[PDB]
Formats: sequence, C-alpha cells, structure tokens
Amino acid sequence: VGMSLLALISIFASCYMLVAARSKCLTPYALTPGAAVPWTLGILCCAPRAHA
Amino acid sequence: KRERMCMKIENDCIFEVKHEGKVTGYACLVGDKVMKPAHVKGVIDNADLAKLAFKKSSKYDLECAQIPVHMRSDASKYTHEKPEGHYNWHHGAVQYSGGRFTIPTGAGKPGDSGRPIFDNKGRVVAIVLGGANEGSRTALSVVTWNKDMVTRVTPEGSEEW
Amino acid sequence: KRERMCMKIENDCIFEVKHEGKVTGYACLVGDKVMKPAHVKGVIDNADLAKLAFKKSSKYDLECAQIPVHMRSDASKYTHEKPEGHYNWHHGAVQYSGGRFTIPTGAGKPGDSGRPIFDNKGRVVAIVLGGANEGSRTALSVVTWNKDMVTRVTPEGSEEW
Repeated sequence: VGMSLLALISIFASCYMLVAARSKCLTPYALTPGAAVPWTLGILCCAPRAHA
Repeated sequence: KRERMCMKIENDCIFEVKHEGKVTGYACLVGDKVMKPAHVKGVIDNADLAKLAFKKSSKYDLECAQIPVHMRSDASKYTHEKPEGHYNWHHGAVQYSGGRFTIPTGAGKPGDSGRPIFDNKGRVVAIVLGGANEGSRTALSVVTWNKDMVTRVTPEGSEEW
Repeated sequence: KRERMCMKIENDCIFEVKHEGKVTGYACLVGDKVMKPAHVKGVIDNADLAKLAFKKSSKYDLECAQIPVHMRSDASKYTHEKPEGHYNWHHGAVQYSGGRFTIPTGAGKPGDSGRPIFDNKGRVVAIVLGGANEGSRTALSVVTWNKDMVTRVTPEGSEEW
C-alpha cells in the first residue's frame, strides 16, 4: 500500500505540473487577438482545437 | 471631434465594476477580448459579462474573457504601433516618450484602473493599471501590446489603483 | 458608376438556382471557372452549366466547374489582395477591417449565398456564404483567396444562408 500510494502521488504531481507548464506557456496568447502558431499548437495541445 | 469619438467609443466599450456598493474599476471591450485588472476585485456590472469564464494571468495583472457574439460589434479596434508623442485618455492627454507613459497632471485616482488609452485614430493602445508619482509627474504602470505579446510595463514606486 | 459596373458584371456573372419552385442560391463565373456554394442544393439555370462535372469540397463549402470556352469571354476578373477598407456588394457596401467582412446594414437573409463581392476596379474579392447576427450588424462567413490557395472564414454563430 505504501509503495502504491507513493507511485500515485508521483504520477499525479507530475501530470499536474505538466498541465501547469502548459497553461503558463500558453497564457499570453489568450490575452491578444492573435494566432496560435500551429508549430506551438501541434507540440502543445490546447482546448481550442480549431477556433483561434 | 477626437474627444467626441473617444467619448462614444468609451461609452460603448466601458462598463463599471461593482463591489460592496462601490466602483472598483472599469472593464473595456477591445477587439475580441474583455479585459479587467486582476488586482481590482469585484464583479462586472453586466449579466452577460458576469457569467463568462475569465482566464487570469497574475504575472500580467490581467483577467481576459471572450465576449458573447451579440456584443462583438460594440468593441473598439486595436493597434500594436507606438510612435513617440502624445495620446488621448479619459482625463485629457498622455505623453509617450522613451517607452514611458506620463500623466502631465497627476490627476489619476485609485479605482480608475481599466480605462483605455486611445490612439490619435481612436484605436486602443493600452489599459492603465496604476501611476507612480515622480516629482510633479505620474509615470504610468500600464499593460501594452507587442506584435503578439502582452507586456506589463511598471515604473519604480508604482501604486496599484 | 462603380455601382453600375458592379451591377452589370453581376448581370453577366450571376445565374439563378431553382429548387422546389423557390430560389436557393447563385453560381458565379470567375476567371475560367464557375463556382457555387456547396451547402445549398439546386440546379443551375443553364443547360451547358448543368451538365458540367462539379468538383465538390465540403471543408471549403464550395463547388467548382470548368467552364465551356464560349463563355470564357464573359468572365469576371479575380484578385488576391484585400486592402483594408470598403468594397462593393449587390446590397450596398461591405467593410473589411481586422480580417473580417461586416455588413453595416445588417439586413442579411437566407438564399443570397453566392453573390460576388467586388473590388473598387470591378475585380472580385470574395463570395458571400453565410451571416451571423452581430447585433445591429452581420458578420460574414465568406470564401476568399490567398496567392494560390482558397480559405474560408466563419465567425462564431454564423449560419449558412
């Protein structure tokens, strides 16, 4: 149980911190009426799949 | 003429923010984004703008949202060019020199955050956050735009209005 | 003058599309090819054109056909440049600002899809497909042209006419 719980903590923390990195990298583009730079979009997926 | 255009554009593109029965700031409609100073606490005085999802960026001190369609026509048009000189504002004129926006008069008061700065064409250039009192002048801690990057310029001693 | 040449070029490059006894759209001949809205259904009011094989594209919402040579002399002139400002239309003037086409009047109706939009010199710039009720205005979902590619712009909330 201890090893399993530590493994779950590791995986959740890592995935959450990737999500935070995603939002921080993509945050300035949601404050301008600009393009998403498909080079960034393809590597880094976002909620807007096609719009904006 | 320019003052009249600024006045109607502001009236069609500015809404006050209500908190505890007192105004805390203004929310403006530029292009396709509603902006609000993050440090300003309150709720926008509009039912449609009340329920929108707001995306916050504290390192930029700004909260941005997407306008409902029936209001996208009531938004000012923007620009990314900042030639040296002077520009319009709700309290008169502002001086853009050396990458610094200066209030000649120091007439800003707390709670005026969120009022747009206008171009000589009536286009929006920047949204004020606060002022720093240097001598008799007031440098502007303000949020402006690059080609596609938002930049929050802030002088030393600035106070969040 | 400009309106008159716009109207007569429309007379020479617009054909009615009938279905169940009512009008549905229009097919316009540009360059060396006829182009029709793909979303609308009907038949072209011409025996020569109705027999042509229409290359279909649903992602562009367009249908194309290669014209017979004997209407090549009745061909409008195309362009890829879209300078900021105003353009002609069968119901008045259209405004191109910030990458979007808008109708100042806001009188858009279904069944007018396929009406060309003209340039100042009578060249065609784009083709109306649908409209979104942008309050007192209507924003256009329109198929336009790059240097060698086709593009479609569809504002949120736009519905096909």
